Amino acid sequence: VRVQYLEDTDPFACANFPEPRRAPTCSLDLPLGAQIPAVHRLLGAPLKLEDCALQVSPSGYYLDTELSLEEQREMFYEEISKLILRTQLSVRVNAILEKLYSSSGPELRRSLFSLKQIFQEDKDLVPEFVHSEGLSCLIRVGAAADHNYQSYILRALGQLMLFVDGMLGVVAHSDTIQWLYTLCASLSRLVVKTALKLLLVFVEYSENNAPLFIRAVNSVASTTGAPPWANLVSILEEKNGADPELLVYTVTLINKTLAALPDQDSFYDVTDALEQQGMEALVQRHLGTAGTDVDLRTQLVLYENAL
Amino acid sequence: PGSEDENKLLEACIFKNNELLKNIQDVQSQISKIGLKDPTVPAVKHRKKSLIRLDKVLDEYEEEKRHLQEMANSLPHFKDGREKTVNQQCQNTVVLWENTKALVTECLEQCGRVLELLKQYQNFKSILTTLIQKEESVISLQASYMGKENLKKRIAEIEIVKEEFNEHLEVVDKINQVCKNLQFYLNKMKTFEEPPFEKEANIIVDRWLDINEKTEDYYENLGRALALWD
Repeated sequence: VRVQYLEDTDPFACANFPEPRRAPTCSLDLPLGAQIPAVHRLLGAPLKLEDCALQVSPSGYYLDTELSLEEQREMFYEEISKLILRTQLSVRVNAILEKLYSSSGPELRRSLFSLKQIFQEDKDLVPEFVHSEGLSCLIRVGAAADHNYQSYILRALGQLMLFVDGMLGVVAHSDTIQWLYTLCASLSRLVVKTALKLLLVFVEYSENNAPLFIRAVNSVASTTGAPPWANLVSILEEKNGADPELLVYTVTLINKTLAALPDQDSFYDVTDALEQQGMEALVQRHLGTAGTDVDLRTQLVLYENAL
Repeated sequence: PGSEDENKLLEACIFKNNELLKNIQDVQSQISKIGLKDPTVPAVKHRKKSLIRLDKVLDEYEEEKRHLQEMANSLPHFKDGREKTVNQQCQNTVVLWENTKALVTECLEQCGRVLELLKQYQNFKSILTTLIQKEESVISLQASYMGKENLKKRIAEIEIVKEEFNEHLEVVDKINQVCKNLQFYLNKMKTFEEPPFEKEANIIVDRWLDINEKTEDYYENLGRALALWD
């Protein structure tokens, strides 16, 4: 009901406390663009007029510089009938994308590690991020970095996909899914585990994106010169050694990709492409040895029952 | 009353106002010159010991301020109207006192919160660096130069270590926030050649990541070596 600032110009260095402690008062105003400078000087805030916006106190809604009377009708609740000036989400995600595209070494590492927290504790940043090719940024750094940089990028990305808007952003971004399949060939077992379970939440969120996944694998197979699905079955052939765990993730993924697809004609397409590469020899060979763990065995018979 | 006694009262009011006003101005000059030696608990509470001395000084002037307001609201009414100007200066001096007292309260408030945050910083840093030193000193043989039972034994140890790392990851987030807030409240007190707790945040985060990445590489090497013993 009263006004206050929060200095959030550097999203990698947000102070948490809004100042002033005892809020200065202003109560009415009805266009907002022309009215924001009065309050920006009322507060004398170290925030660039320009790139500023206003967020409602309890709810977090960011006002459109329109009408108070139309945002009214959008949303306050009953209390009015008886507020923070900060930087635009646009400007903050620009500083994020800037840092990621322009730094290296230790700064870069720190920043990617912080992305998880930044997105976790300001949820509304994730849509604007998707709007600014933030996914193109993440991949276009990750496809050229070592497995540690990649595992931070993947933690950030999993955070994004916990939110509906981030999930939709990856559903739009084909390069993301392609990168995750490429990552199933990583020499880092951590990176592979992570990529796989992100691919799992991706195919479990919806069903329409089972085809999106199958196409990403086909697209990378075509660019790279390899047969489609070589990364999954390569994980299946435990060439790094035993990994019951990774095997269970890989087989459950291929299962629910099959079970969520209406084309029996595309399903026979993909299951041919993969028994070609040795799938059935692997399935029987694992189904025999009693060292097979129950989780895994359950899922391999799911595969066979499909066949 | 009388024009002589009226002017002698008016002049006494001017005298007390000038005297009180410069005493308050002196207190506020002293406030601005306090500063802060270092971002340490000893330095911060030396700053606060000084703010509290000055708080008591303003307190000793409260009763003079209050007698002054008395005189101003009881001043004689001259045809000239000069009583009105002196009353306005007196009201100014009173507002000055209220403002100086509010300043001291704000400095004392930010001292209090910096002190809570410095406490939290040292508790979190102890937790983290003792975890990091614990893993950092334990031996790590080459996985290539280890027997099968020793690989199994070390792998089990490295899962315990990893799970504790996962648990204190929240503490890493908390200390990053504590350092961020410490910068904010600390810039209010002094201008720092280099940002005060930004170096510290980066150093602790860097150590944490180094030991996590090192331990994860060691884990995957232990597994690959174990695979050769069938």
